[PDB]
Amino acid sequence: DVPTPYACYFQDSATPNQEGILELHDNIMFYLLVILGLVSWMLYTIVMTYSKNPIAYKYIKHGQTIEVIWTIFPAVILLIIAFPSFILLYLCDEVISPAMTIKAIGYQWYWKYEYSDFINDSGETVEFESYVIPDELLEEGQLRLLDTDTSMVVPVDTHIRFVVTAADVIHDFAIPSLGIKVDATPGRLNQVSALIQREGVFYGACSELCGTGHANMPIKIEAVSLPKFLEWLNEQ
Amino acid sequence: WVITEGRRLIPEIFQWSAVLSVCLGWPGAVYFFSKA
Amino acid sequence: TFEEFTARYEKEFDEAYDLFEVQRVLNNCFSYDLVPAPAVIEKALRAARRVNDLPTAIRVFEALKYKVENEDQYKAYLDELKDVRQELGVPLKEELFP
Amino acid sequence: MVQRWLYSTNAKDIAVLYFMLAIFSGMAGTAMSLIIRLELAAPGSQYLHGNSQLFNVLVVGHAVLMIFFLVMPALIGGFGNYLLPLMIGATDTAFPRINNIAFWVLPMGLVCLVTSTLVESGAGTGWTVYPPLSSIQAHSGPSVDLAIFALHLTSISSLLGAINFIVTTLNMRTNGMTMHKLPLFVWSIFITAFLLLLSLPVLSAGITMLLLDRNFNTSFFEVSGGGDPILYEHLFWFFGHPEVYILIIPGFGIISHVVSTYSKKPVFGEISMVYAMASIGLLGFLVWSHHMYIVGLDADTRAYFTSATMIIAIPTGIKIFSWLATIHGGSIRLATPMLYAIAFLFLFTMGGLTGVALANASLDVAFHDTYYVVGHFHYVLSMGAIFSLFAGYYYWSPQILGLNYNEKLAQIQFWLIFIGANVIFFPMHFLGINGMPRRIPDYPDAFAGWNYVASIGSFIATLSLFLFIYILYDQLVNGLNNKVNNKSVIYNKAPDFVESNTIFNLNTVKSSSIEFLLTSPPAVHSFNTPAVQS
Amino acid sequence: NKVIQLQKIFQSSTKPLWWRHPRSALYLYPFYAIFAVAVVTPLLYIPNAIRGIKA
Amino acid sequence: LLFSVGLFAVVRMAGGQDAKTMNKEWQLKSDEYLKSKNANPWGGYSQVQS
Amino acid sequence: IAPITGTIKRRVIMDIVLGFSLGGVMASYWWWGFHMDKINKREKFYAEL
Amino acid sequence: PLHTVGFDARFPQQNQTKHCWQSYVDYHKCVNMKGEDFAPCKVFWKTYNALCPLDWIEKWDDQREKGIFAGDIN
Amino acid sequence: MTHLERSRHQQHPFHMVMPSPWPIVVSFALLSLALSTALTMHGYIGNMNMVYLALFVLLTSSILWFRDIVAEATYLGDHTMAVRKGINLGFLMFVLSEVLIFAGLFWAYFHSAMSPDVTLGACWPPVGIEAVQPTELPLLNTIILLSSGATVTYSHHALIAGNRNKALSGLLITFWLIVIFVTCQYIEYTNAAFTISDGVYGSVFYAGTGLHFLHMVMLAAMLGVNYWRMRNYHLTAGHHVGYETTIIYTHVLDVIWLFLYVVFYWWGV
Ligand code: HEA
Ligand code: HEA
Ligand code: CUA
Ligand SMILES: [Ca+2]
Ligand SMILES: [Cu+2]
Ligand SMILES: [Mg+2]
Repeated sequence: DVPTPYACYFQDSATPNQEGILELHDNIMFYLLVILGLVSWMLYTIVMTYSKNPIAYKYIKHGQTIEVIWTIFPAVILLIIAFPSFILLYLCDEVISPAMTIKAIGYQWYWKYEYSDFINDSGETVEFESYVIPDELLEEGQLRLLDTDTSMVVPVDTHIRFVVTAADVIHDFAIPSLGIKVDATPGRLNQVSALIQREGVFYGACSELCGTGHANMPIKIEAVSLPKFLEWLNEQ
Repeated sequence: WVITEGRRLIPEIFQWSAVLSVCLGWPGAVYFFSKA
Repeated sequence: TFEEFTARYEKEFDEAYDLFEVQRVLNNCFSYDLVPAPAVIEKALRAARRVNDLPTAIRVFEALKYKVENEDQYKAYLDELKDVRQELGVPLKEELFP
Repeated sequence: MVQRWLYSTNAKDIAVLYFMLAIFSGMAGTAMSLIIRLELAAPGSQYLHGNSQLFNVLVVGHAVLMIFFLVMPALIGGFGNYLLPLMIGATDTAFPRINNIAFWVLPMGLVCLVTSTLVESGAGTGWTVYPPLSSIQAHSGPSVDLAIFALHLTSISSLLGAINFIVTTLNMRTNGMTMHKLPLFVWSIFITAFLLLLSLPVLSAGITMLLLDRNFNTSFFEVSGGGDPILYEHLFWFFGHPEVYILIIPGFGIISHVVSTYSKKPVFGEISMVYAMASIGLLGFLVWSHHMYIVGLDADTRAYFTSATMIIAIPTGIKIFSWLATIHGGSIRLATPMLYAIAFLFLFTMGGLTGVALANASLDVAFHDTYYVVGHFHYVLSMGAIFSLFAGYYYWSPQILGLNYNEKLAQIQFWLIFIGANVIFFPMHFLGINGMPRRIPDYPDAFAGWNYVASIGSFIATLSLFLFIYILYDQLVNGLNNKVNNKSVIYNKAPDFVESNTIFNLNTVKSSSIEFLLTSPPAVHSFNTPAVQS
Repeated sequence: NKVIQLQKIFQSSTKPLWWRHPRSALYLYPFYAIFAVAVVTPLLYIPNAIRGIKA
Repeated sequence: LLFSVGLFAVVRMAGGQDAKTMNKEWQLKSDEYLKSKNANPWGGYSQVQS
Repeated sequence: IAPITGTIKRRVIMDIVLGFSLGGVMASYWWWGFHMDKINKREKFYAEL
Repeated sequence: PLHTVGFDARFPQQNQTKHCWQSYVDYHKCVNMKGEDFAPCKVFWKTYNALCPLDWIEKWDDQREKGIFAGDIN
Repeated sequence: MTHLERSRHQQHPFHMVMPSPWPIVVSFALLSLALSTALTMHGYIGNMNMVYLALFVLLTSSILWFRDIVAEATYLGDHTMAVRKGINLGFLMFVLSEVLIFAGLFWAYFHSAMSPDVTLGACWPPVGIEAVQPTELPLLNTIILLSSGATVTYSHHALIAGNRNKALSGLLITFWLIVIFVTCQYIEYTNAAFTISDGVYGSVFYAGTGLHFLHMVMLAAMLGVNYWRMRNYHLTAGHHVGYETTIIYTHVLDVIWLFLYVVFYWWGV
């Protein structure tokens, strides 16, 4: 969804893969705080206690037993932290049975979306460009640098497949709430698959640097129910 | 060793919780004072 | 071991031919993690008298006071060392008021 | 005289020249950051009228001036040239005449960079000069051609300097200095030189490929012709990830030397320290494509690069703990270098935890090309490498120059830069987790909150830099009077508990390196009769 | 060959190493003339390129 | 800190005008669009920072 | 006379023990105070769904 | 009533440039070279009309016509 | 040796070089080459007469740098045993960097060869390119380069043995056997069907062999200055560092050619 002023956390999830992104960050952050709590505590204690310590024990160098532990102490927390990372990685590529595919090709300084599926009664691909709304025509009540004139519509409870590329230079499709990010190279076709589970509008942006119109490239996306998607694709 | 360590250890944990709350919790002051 | 430690600094202090060596050995004896035994300290006092330096003998107990880590153990070292300290003439820091 | 500075062969004069070029480029590159912060202070184009160019150009200039013209000539060319011969015991470097060309090709690069900025186009491509945007169709001027030529000049300078340091360390040591018994700073310089030697040629090959493709019509990365713009990413980052370790390994030696002088106790487990330092350099060559997670690699190679990058934390952590174990028992002297080292220990560990958080390929799809990564690498660069540079200056300057620097006026600078940089770079992680992208001049309104706070903090750091410049002026002028009055601290090691004040004055420096035993300033011909060890 | 009599000349000369050989004047003087043209001519075209006039 | 903050405000005077969307009535109107679309179920969509 | 030894050893142990314990609460408050709160409010909206 | 191309062995990964290209080559070799049956050729036709950018098709249509198509349709 | 005499000499084995103007003259010649080349590429000058001038000054200044090195090693004699080890070690670290430049060129070849691009044919080499035939003419260059390593070897050992007619003859054959490689490579370049502009295949092909071609011309120059120094009694029987680094350079440059003969010629057709 939209970013919030003075906000410090993830945008509300709308996909199961974003929950795993949210869930994995906390499990690593569960362990990042122990180390943060350990090094910082030993820092404060040593500074306060031994700054006031005249005598220095200048013969403590070997430490046979301690060195063995904190050499292997990180090696175990790395093991626990690395399990949920691997299952998440290999369940994100489940493209076994999708239902409809969307291509997202960006001309420099904008995006062109075209639906290669032929479910529509026209039998033709539906393509339309998406430009930012300039400040001269910014209608009263719209979001600045975030709202476009034409958007893209995706059904809910549907396994969607995205295939992205580029024409002039590299530009990357990105929507923070959904957890999708693909480079979109000018000669390749990289793909992802995400499942959306609640209606609403998500805004994203263009990430890779692509010239002088980099800032003027939003990606407006909203999810509607399965019927309303059908009375939208036919009319387009 | 319980008697000696108590006089020095436990007060520091309270001082500990203060400084770390300042270095990490400072942006909470700006948001509350006048997120406006 | 502790007994090996005590018996080897008991020999180091007996061989200290100047005021640089006495202040070098005592900086080594109090640099170890263990608090030295009262037998060790007595030999250190004799060394200071041998090189004729009053202020290093005063700093012996000052080093011990921060080293002994106990308010009764400092009194424990105090009692056994009353005879040698009074015979030598070393004043404590608190008594001296410097 | 012209002969002394234009025909230099003495290594110390070349070190002074390297230092002098670093400060000028440092001030030049830190004003572009000020303009960037002023432009990002509020939504809408406030100061730069509407030019999206001259914003990317300023960012490129800032990054290049900070990396290739401040840290490289100061840590490697400034400290490495002045201190490695003295601690090893060599009178000068092995190849004294190419040591001068290793420096004099740097000012030519500045001319090439400035004239690149002044041509009507400019180079708005980022410091990672990716082919399709910096090709001839999108950047049609001679600007990026001149920018590329500067990179070649810096690369040749670094390569010829690196060859000098390997031969100097290997066969110009004194009568007792076995390769096993070295100071840790020399070890850091040695490993850094070996990384540079093996990493620079690939960057040169890729950059020359880009040049030939723009002007000589070679389908090296042109899509129409079978070229691949992703091959450039491999070629560039193979020099890129190892690079983030050339800028921190000499920063490790400085911290290792600082924390064992103002804490009067030697380093805990030195051989493990050199083992860990070498392992970071060796294993950083096996992790380069974590900068290319979302480019569309295979699933199995992403798992490999995720597993190999986390191993970096095993030796790195060893260095963090062994620094906390050499200060546990000793007596601590809270001076300015010690305050910089203590701040480094905390801020670099805060940066490294975020780094390990970024190392997972499955999570990086939410944290890549956002201000999260900017906040990450500004902890290890602006608080990890800059702080050790300040600590090294305050550590060695009175010995090198012979002029003290008014302690109480330097601790003010330390506190100002501390609480100024923390204000700039801590809120960034909040902007990054909401999805604020990189390399944009103007942002949606909802991001205006922490950006204002970060912009306020830039002025504090700029004021601290101005105060540092005044400290330099007050050190060079009437600096001989600073050690007569009570403005500065003279001795970096106080006497021991049972050491009298009249015995400390016959053994003033109890150091483990030859650097602090030399006269201040050191003589032109330091070592006539070689020094003997062990 | 001539190395022995060239050794006696290069040593005990009290001159810069590039001026010691008696035949050095033939290389150095024409070099500085061409060198000056090489490092000054490209600097004249800089303001012309900044304005954008192509010759 | 006083001089830095004081000098920060002086240079801010020699700058351009604010965006027309920071009126607190634009920001209040931004919420009706978000609230009708159910922008954020857990957390908010206040968009108010005037 | 009691042979006072190993004052550093246990002082080292308690320092490391406290660091994990103090870091334990910091870690535990994140999981069961903040993160667990987020999950419940997340599930409620899905529960009504 | 929604459906799309299924998961394909040999092309199981993110990069899908060859998967688009092979369907175009297969389709023309399905028709010009032994096009005895119309039905099986449509599997490719619905597969490159999907998953492939539009402008690539017109570029490959001009290169085929002119005789400079890299793929061997015959 | 008297204590007074020993103090009239260096106490260390390392060589202290007088201040010299060439490190900065070459630096200024590199800016003129960098600044003139950037202009002629887009106009702003009109003809390529300033690029030639910059190259001439760059080469001539480098000659005067090497002119000083031979003077302080043959007439002043500042290359002690310790100094000679550093020069050999420095050259060995310089050829490793040279190899890794080629390693970046093999990586560029394997990237487009193992999985050929779709804008090319489905094959490799691309459709419609007549690649160089490995058996007709390049095989002549392979036998020539191997024979160069065999005739520079006994020229090196004959110099150690003490006879100058076999040492001088080995280099003369070595030089002319390298020039034949350059002229034969020149013939193939001007008779090839494809150009540097022929897609990606011509770029990687002419960058690997072209970089080697430019390295062979610098090898002949290095061989030429060893024939002048040997004929005029510069190289001695036990001290020749300018010749040892030449033998390592020609042996390393034969291994690189064999690698370029297996993957660019055999494996690439
Ligand atoms: C000096 C510079 C420097 C240093 C030292 C590092 C160190 C590390 N960096 Fe990186 N990095 C950069 C400079 C640096 N980096 C720059 C400039 C970029 C962006 C370039 C660009 O894209 O423009 C970048 C980007 C970057 C990326 C790519 C992000 C992206 O583009 O999406 C990744 C990916 O993993 C990464 C990871 C790491 C890791 C794991 C370390 C490790 O070395 C850190 C290890 C540290 C610790 C482990 C903490 C200390 C250890 C302990 C406290 C012990 C206990 C630890 C455990 C129990 C685990 N950083
Ligand atoms: C050494 C490297 C270095 C240093 C020191 C800095 C210092 C600063 N940088 Fe950063 N920065 C980069 C390397 C560095 N930077 C890189 C690589 C990028 C990526 C560019 C790209 O995206 O292409 C970047 C991008 C970057 C961005 C993001 C731009 C974008 O993505 O669009 C911003 C935003 O505010 C920023 C601001 C600052 C500020 C305010 C400071 C300073 O104000 C912080 C405080 C530090 C100082 C004031 C310096 C003090 C020291 C000296 C001046 C030297 C003299 C001292 C001694 C010799 C001891 N710079
Ligand atoms: Cu398009 Cu960035
Ligand atoms: Ca602005
Ligand atoms: Cu990296
Ligand atoms: Mg990217």
